Amino acid sequence: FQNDAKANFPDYANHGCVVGRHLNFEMYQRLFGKKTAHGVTVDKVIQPSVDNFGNCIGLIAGDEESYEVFKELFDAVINEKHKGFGPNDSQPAPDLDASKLVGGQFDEKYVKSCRIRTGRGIRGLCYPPSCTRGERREVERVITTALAGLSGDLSGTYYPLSKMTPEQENQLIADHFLFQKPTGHLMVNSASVRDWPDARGIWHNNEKTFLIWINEEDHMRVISMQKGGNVKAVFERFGRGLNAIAEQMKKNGREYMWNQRLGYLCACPSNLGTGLRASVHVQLHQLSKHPKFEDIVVALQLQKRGTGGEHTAAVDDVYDISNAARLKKSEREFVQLLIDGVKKLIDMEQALEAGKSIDDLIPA
Amino acid sequence: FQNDAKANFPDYANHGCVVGRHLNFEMYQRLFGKKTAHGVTVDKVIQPSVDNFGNCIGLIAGDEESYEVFKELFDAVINEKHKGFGPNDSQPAPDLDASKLVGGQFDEKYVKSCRIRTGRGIRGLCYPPSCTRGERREVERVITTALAGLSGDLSGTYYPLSKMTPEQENQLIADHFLFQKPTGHLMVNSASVRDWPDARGIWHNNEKTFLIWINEEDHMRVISMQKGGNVKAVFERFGRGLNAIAEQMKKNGREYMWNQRLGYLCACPSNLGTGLRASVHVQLHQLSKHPKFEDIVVALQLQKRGTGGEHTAAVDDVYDISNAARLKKSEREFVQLLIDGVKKLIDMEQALEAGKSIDDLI
Repeated sequence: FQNDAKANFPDYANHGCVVGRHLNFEMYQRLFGKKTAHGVTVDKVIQPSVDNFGNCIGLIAGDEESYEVFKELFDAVINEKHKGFGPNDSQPAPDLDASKLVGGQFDEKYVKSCRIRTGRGIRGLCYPPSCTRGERREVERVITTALAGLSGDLSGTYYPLSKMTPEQENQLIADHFLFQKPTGHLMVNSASVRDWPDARGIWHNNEKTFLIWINEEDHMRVISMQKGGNVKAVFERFGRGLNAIAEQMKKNGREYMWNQRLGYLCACPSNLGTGLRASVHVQLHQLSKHPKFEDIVVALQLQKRGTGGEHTAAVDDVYDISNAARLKKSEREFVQLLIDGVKKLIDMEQALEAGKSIDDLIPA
Repeated sequence: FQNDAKANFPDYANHGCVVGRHLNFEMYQRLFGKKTAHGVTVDKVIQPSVDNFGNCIGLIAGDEESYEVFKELFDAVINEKHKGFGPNDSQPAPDLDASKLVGGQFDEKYVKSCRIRTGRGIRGLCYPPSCTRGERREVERVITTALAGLSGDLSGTYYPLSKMTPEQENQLIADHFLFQKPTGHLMVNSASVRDWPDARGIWHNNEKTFLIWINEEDHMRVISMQKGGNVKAVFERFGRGLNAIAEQMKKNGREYMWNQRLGYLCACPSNLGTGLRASVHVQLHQLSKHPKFEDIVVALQLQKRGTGGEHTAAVDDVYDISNAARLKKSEREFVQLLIDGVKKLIDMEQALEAGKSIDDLI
């Protein structure tokens, strides 16, 4: 018996995973026996790709170093997932400059709310798939004490999952601020839900416009949000908060994981670059009945779902509309892409409300 | 920040796991940073105890060496779970000699079937929580090649899960031979269902009285079964199969994980020693109405449940009765215990048939 690459090569028969279309035995052999400084192995980063037989990526970083040690695997997967982003391609520098935005205030008869979300890793520490209980507590500590140094409209409280009272959790559900133990194949099969809910928590400011999840999917999931259509205000707080949290973090010799090639690093390659999800809830009575509705959203580089997450109704024809991509444009640009797309959606809605053809508004 | 024991010591608050009751911080410090020859660590073997808050053991061996490297923790959990098995206690030598059984034919008006299960690990290869795809595949090869060398009443066929046709699948379901991806906490949280259904499979003899599961919970799960009450014949085929496969395994330089103290080793310490579960399906119409039924079964060192597995209603007053313990008695002795126990139960059943009280018998 040899416990070598041959003995260990996954059987990707009947697997619709991205990893399986790029991880041929030869690559596997090259990467087999490699380990990051935190001991992440090829087997670790590809585990999800083996367990799950359906359409998935299947690749996940155990740590920041995963992207370089298994560079050739991440690079191939990234290039498919992000529809053209090869090894020599690079993510634009981060742009959290809200003032650079054009028209970031929607008509609130149509746009009911806006949020912008991203994730951050804390450099020096393994992602959820590979982090020890100690590492994870260090993420929680770093983010939480850094948070304690925010003031003004970013003054808030930290709610540990581990000490959550039924009161507190009931309120957080009402704010739609709660996260649960993940049950998705990705997070489960990557052992990203270990020791739940030790060092997991929810922080937010008093106004309930800035929300922080620690050690759910990412070390830090940052969400800025408001009812109404002032996405520019939402982005302004977003970038102000991110930079402010970081500044506190540097008191503690800590920094977001970020490199020039991939922008902000996260465990799942899908979320690289900006990992930015800018969304609005927008009411589209007429346009959603339009035969080219789906065409329009895709053409606008947008994604669409109901108001309650995936596979939920568009209650009262209110759709959650977001940017589809995550790489290749900056954070500010993605917000602008959402602004432009959503404004067009509204232009078409109003056109139809007036009984007009939107044939000349549809993206050609 | 230091990734040391203090930073990593579990929070067992609100945890009912056996582990948390014994794995204090000092013990965790002493075990922190140690690993087995297979890279198995203390965090690994304790993982399920941390993930699961319910009442469970929460300790799982990543490999055979886990019992020696993490011995003080394992021994502690072993002592408690098995109700008095300390470090200086030793498992009886195995005994698979069915000829030494006494009255190993049950009255078939009462016993409807007999079954004897155990598990074996293939030494040199990690247990499901830590085995690599390669190790797991080697486990399958070793076992399947051994099974292929079996003949006579043990002549049989291997059905890889990976190649399972719907036709095969439904026939296996019909026979109650099939197994699926485990969804239970210990198996999921120990990472023991990785790469499913790779290197998993089901082997059974032509007469369907011998069933082997490969790489489900254990490397090899072995089940001897017959309709009727010839537990002797079931035990005879059981031990002969275990020994026969072991002999075939010498062709691959392989053997079962076993030592003098703990007997046959498997991942979950619950199943040490013999890891033997001998059981009957036995009809006890009147005794099942008796107010001491459960108390009698446990007094006989047995354990009772429905024929639908855990806490299903018993149809037609048919119960799966089996030995409760796994350590301190040899395989043969556990079958004799079952035999002695069931016979007592049938005696009580028949006393109740005749309208006699049985408090003089309980």
